[PDB]
Amino acid sequence: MFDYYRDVEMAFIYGRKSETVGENGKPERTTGGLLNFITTNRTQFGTGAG
Amino acid sequence: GSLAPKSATRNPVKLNNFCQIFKKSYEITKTADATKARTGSALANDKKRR
Repeated sequence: MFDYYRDVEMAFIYGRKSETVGENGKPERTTGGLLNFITTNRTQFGTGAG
Repeated sequence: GSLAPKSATRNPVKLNNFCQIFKKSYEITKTADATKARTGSALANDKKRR
């Protein structure tokens, strides 16, 4: 149960959106995370270049 | 419409410690036990220190 909850949360944060055909021939889908939608306001703080 | 997934599991970790024996002793001659001293009873003073 702990693993299930942690997986759901992490997927809702870092997931990506895609669709594909499964092994049985049926659609398989993945949901896009919060970072997938936020693209305008991203910042990487650090001392190195970039 | 896929089937149910396989299972997985894990185990805890173990910790240990030991017991130790402590000893402290005091000794006095029987002659010194009878002698009177200004400071006080020598036998009683030693037990406090030990």
